[PDB]
Amino acid sequence: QRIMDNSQKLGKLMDVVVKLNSQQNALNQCIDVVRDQQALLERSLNALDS
Amino acid sequence: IGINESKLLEQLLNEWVSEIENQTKNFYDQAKTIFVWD
Repeated sequence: QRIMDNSQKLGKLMDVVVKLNSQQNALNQCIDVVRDQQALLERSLNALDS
Repeated sequence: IGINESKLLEQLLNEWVSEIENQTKNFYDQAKTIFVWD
């Protein structure tokens, strides 16, 4: 019983490791957002300054 | 403005649909105003 309890506990945690891989892909997209908006504001300032 | 590399195409389409309906109202009310000036 206690081996089967701990086995179901490990399984249900591994199903949530799939959700941590989802939050990493959301966080990666947030690191795309700010990089390429900053590189666009930079470029629009250079296109106004000039 | 350049389109943001991170934006979802669903967000961008709904954003542009809202703006085209805002522009649709303003086109008809500006043209209606021009017609009164005629």
